[PDB]
Amino acid sequence: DRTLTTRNGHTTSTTQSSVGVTYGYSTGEDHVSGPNTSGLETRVTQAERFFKKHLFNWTTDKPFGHLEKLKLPTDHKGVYGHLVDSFAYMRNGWDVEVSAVGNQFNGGCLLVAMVPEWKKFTPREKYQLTLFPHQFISPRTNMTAHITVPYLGVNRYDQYKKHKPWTLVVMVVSPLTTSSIGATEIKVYANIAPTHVHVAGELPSKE
Amino acid sequence: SGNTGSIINNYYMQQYQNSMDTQLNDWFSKLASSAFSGLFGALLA
Amino acid sequence: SGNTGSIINNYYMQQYQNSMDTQLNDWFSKLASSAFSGLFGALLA
Amino acid sequence: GIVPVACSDGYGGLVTTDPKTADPVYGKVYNPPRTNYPGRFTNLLDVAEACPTFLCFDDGKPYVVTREDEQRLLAKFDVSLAAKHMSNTYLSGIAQYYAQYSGTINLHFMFTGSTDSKARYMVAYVPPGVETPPDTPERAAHCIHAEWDTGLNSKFTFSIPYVSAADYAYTASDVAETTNVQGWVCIYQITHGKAQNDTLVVSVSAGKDFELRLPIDPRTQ
Amino acid sequence: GIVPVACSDGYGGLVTTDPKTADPVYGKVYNPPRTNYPGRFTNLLDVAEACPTFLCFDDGKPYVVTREDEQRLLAKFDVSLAAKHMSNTYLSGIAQYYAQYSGTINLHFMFTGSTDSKARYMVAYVPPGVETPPDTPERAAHCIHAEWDTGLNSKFTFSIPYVSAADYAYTASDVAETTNVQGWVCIYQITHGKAQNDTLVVSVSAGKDFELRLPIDPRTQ
Amino acid sequence: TTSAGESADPVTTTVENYGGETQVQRRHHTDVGFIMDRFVKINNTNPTHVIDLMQTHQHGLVGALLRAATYYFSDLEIVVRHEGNLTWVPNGAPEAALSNAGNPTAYNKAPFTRLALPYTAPHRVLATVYNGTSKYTQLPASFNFGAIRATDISELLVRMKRAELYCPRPLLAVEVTAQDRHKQKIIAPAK
Amino acid sequence: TTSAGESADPVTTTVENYGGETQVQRRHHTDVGFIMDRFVKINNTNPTHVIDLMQTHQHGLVGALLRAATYYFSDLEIVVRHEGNLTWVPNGAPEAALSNAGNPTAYNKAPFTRLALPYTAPHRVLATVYNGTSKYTQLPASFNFGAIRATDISELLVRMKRAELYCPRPLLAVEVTAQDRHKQKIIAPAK
Repeated sequence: DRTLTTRNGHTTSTTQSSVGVTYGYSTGEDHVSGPNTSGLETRVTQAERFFKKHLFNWTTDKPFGHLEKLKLPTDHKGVYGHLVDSFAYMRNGWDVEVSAVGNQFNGGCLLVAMVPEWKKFTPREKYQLTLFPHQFISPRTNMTAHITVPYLGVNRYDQYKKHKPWTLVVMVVSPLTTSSIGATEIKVYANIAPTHVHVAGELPSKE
Repeated sequence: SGNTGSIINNYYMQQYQNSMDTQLNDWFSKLASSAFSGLFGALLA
Repeated sequence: SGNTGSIINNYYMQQYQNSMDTQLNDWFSKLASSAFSGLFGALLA
Repeated sequence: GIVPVACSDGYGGLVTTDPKTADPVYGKVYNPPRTNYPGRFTNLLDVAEACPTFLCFDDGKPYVVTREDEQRLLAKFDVSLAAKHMSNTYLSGIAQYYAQYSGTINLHFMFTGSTDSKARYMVAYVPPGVETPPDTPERAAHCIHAEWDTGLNSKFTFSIPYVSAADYAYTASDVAETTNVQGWVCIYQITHGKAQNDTLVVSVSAGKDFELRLPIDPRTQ
Repeated sequence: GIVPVACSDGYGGLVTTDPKTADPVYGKVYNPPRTNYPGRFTNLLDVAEACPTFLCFDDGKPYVVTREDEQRLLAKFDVSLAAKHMSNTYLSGIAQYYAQYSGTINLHFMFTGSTDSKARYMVAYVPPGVETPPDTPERAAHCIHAEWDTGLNSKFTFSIPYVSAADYAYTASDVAETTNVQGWVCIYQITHGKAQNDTLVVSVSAGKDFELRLPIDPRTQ
Repeated sequence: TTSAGESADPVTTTVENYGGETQVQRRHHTDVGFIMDRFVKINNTNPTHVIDLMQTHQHGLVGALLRAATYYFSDLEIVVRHEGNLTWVPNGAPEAALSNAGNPTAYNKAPFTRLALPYTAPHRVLATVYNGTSKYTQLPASFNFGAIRATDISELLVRMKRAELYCPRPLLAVEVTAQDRHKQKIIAPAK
Repeated sequence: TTSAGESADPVTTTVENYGGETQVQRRHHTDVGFIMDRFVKINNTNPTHVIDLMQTHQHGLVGALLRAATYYFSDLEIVVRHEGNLTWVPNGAPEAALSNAGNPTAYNKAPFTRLALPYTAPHRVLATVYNGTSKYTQLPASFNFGAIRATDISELLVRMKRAELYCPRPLLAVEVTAQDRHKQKIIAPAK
């Protein structure tokens, strides 16, 4: 039952220890054409594909409350990187998938969430981080968290040079407990894919 | 109409009392209303 | 009725609130509404 | 002749929560469109029902660890939205601004152990009237309790009921009087197998019929 | 018994833009007839749409002259109703009394050369986000641009679009911050034939969907 | 879009020329009868005053908008802050008539006196610029809305009701001296 | 009730699990548009003020509830206690415009001045936390409801009408130091 296969563009991702997909704050995009862009917007289907990233090394020394973030979008080299630098205004939702493979004899729990409009959390607010679109990663049950969120912001189109709405966040809810037959460290990798990449207002070249 | 307790209509029109919305969805109610309930598995009452 | 937001009719009659016009045409709207638009000549879209 | 009125005394003064509306000064303003904006909520209690939040046990950890002892009382906390274990939860974060409450409160226990460790837990709701809360399951088993094992499904949900004389109850411990008007809750550990360090995460959320009644604001500024 | 009222506090004071009307003193006055009086306008933006007005280039001339050089940038001005090139236009004359705007702005280029001279021009709308505006058409050709020749019909109309994040935008450059929130516009000259002194007159007017929103008056007296 | 410029006919080309799309527009705030209907101060106050809508400051909203139309017509509303009784006379009454109580006389109430006046001039529409003289610069003596008199007027505010404007005229903005654009303070949250 | 916790799906188990019975509930007082509609003081008062709903105290009812949502939208009502005339300018007017009477100017009445203001920002919904900058912490300069100016403002109260909140955020309560639960005075009849 727990065999999932996510396909974006011409790339795929299969997982045999999945727990489900978590839709955060909506199931789809709002109206993409608006009165501000004056209908001079287009869609770039070539950008909607995965790109990998490295979050952190989940060791045994990190206690409750270790918070590791990734402000999206990040420094991208593919077609998305050129889109950020070539068109003035962009908008896109995210489809994020985080994997932390140990083996079934470890223990511990990761809270993987997506936070809009990141702001540094005080040691007390971290107890309510579960208000956001989130899942859990527990080597007892699963090894893959899969969240998907639309584009939400005060402006219909944004300038990702100045304002980065979403932030992927991973917190260690229960520290890793290892045995003689469990992994001694875990490496948490991320796999993110933009969806509905709309662009508007092309810029002059630097060549 | 939250926290308004006048029976008579407002004396000023809807255009002057407040702004007017334009067009071109309550999520958390949909989330909390579809919450799983009951039991799971078998039952021996 | 520009910039008046009272629902009820005026308490004083139309003869006392303001002057009354007598008789015995918006031009610039007609000018700006008949403005040429589109293109001129041929087109290769 | 004109309409005679009687300007009453005591009426008219500004009551900061009055139900009437002011006089406008600036009209014909049209807002930008926000149809189907994502992530809207209209009732705080819906948010509190759909999103559990962790508690705060000793040293500020949201988990209780399996203990190797002959005493098998993992934890104990008062059923009061001002309790020390609930000081960080969203539920208490709302309830601090309200006077009275009523309804059931859900607790979610999630096991975080490795596949090679087992345990069997029990939670009991001790109502008020007993001088010293029980310290062993053989004694607390007579209250309203629930037991659960650890297997494929790792979560368990227990609905702390509302059982009290008055139909509504305060959300603040009154005075230096002890022995909370609503009873305690004790989470015990019946037994465990090869789970030396593995934990149990506890969270709390609202129930199907929770309700807060009177708005106040006691936070000093 | 008579109708009791409650004279409220905070209400009634004169708000210089209140939507209610006074009490008359002098009645039964009939005005002289003015049926079908010529030249009436009812909306300022209609007047701004139907009547283009000139800009103000260097030394206060509404025309740019063809230049003999290897640099073919005739002119460049910010898209802001407070810009220096728009300081004399009727459009800015209205927009100085309003807070926000939205819509397209039309530019009309009229050639004034003799029959024996030709030229080919190009106008491009450089959106914000680039540090230094382009200085050559080979580089600015990637923006939204338009090219036109000189022949029988001597006019050309280009609709500077409204492309911005917020649905409405201010009509005043905020502070000593540079690099205008809305991008520049650059009028280039691709090439010219035997047009040494002949000019090009530039004017600007409102678009089919221009709109001003909030009335103010910032002019000091 | 291309056309014969010298024809002076209007040309309003939209974005659909290059793939765009014209959006909906709402122009309530730039309506004449709306934008002209708000109080403005008069800074020429004396024991006696002749209510002339051309004494408004040539830069304020209503004032500078009124100076941008050649002909205009509107009833009036006044707010006067005075000591003593306020006497009004229509367009054409002798000055001495301002000293009797048979004319509209408002006895002062605590805050101020707010009256509504009708258009009383004999011309069908008034004017803001008059080319020529009227005796056998300045407009003729008959371009006004009456006169008010009190022991001492402190503040006078006027409001044009049912405004109607004809034959627009040049309207100016503040010149930019040397900058690339005009730069001024905009309200911003503190701290 | 048992489920897979890591799925993060909501689980709301009721009392009928062990013989109970769920009762009826009435949640009027925890409604957003209701709980947000009441006056709260602003403690940043000056000769000039920029009405920003984030100057409310981060612990009061309306303030701390507003800081628990990422995006919000609401018209406003203000109560100002001033000396002299109160001038208001919308979102984006130059600061100098606060010194003229053409803008909405309330002449003072005895107790105080109570006005109703519309939502004037250009963004579709405002925000309480903004990740990034807006120049080529603090929110951008365009997150406000206008500005007010008087000779000296003594007290300002704000009220959110038609409140709409989106994307909740963590909301905290006062920490218990060492006690088993928080203990404070509750009103009790005297003697």
